[PDB]
Amino acid sequence: NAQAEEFKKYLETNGIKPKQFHKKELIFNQWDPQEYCIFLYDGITKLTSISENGTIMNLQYYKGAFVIMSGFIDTETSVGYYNLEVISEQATAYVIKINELKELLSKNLTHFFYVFQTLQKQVSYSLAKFNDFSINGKLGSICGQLLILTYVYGKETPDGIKITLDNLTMQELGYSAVSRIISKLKQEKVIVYKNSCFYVQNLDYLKRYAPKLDEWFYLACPATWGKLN
Amino acid sequence: MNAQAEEFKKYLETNGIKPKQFHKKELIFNQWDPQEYCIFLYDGITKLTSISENGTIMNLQYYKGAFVIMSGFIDTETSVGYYNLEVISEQATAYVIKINELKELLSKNLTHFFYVFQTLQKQVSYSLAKFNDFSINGKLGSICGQLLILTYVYGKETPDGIKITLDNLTMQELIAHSSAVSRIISKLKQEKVIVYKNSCFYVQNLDYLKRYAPKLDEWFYLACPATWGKLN
Ligand SMILES: CC(C)C[C@H](N)C(=O)O
Ligand code: NA
Ligand code: NA
Repeated sequence: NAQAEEFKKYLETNGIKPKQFHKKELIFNQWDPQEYCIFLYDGITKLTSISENGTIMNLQYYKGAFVIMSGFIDTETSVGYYNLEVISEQATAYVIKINELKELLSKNLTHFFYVFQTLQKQVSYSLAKFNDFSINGKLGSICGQLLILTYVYGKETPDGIKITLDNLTMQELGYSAVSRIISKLKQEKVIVYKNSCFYVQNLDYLKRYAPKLDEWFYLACPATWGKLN
Repeated sequence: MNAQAEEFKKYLETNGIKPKQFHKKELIFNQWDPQEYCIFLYDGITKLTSISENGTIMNLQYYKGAFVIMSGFIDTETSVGYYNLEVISEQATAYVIKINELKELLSKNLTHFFYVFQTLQKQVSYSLAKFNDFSINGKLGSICGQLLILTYVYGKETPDGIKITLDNLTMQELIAHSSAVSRIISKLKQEKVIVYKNSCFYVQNLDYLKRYAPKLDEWFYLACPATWGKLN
């Protein structure tokens, strides 16, 4: 994105430098009282919450470029006890103390608005996920996930749309009640695991069962969406 | 009341924006309008709705004033989704600003920029907590969480329990008339978590709602700690 690149320059102009993280690192954690604004520039992360019994809930995935804020901008207090875990081999992020961010955003409105619109993409993202699940249940949820991977990481090959992610990342994304749906799907030539890649062969099936996430992607990432429509 | 929201209302009126009044079943904005708007919902209760190919109304999200609902992206001014905003309280008051103008107004005053920004932050965290509670407890979590936020916002401690100070019409409305949801609500009533008495509804087992909607309880504690404190 051009808006993302301009934001990166703005931060670096103000002496905020990128930090590199490796897989399994927490860019921020649920036990830290200081809250941060993360500009994830490159890599893939997941937002998790861990309960007192140790169970890890995967709430949301983010890939660069995107913005994730762990505290409220006005109060600087937590928005939820969440971690941001790196699941790609490496990730690059700019890590800004929440108070420090208020100062710099105030001197510039173009860059405020890039972060503002990122929140809007998350709200409508979450609502679309809910809408698709209400209509088509878990199949809808899973189709949406496959759909976004095709749009974001898909590559046209004679064998189909190759999901161009390191194999380790594919495992991190979930690849007994879930097991059966992916089985029916390959059983129906929607996906296949060949040449150590991942291929979608009926993209229309995914659109059918994830219509509102497809619309979300059309409305929020039209340029990406257009690659496969 | 809500001090940060009252200042926003004054800031809008200082810039010449008048409030409009709406009545139940009206759409403040709709999914077919090419122009997108910023809604500052000042008073009343609303729901965000969509329509599928076959004409079924889907209830996606509820909002109550004071709050901000934006139908288009602030930068591109294009739709964030094919949504309608339907009034479900008897009446509602909202300020309706075209999206292109909101950008000017927030740029000239950063206190009020932050008020709208943090409304979005509350939406994001609310949805993640709703998702988390559904993941753990399914649809029971979603309903317990909905009743929990109603209790915190409209509840008043009484000897008969926490009275919900909302008209019974509005309160039954709040997939419409889903068989699955009706049975969950009536089970809570059967177990005396929420009861009908003397024309009002009283939550008598607040702990039960908190147990099954733990992440929305934390969300409310983090987002409105003073209101959370009143009933804890
Ligand atoms: C989405 C929620 C944060 C909004 C809330 N229901 C309100 O109107 O206050
Ligand atoms: Na933190
Ligand atoms: Na519209």
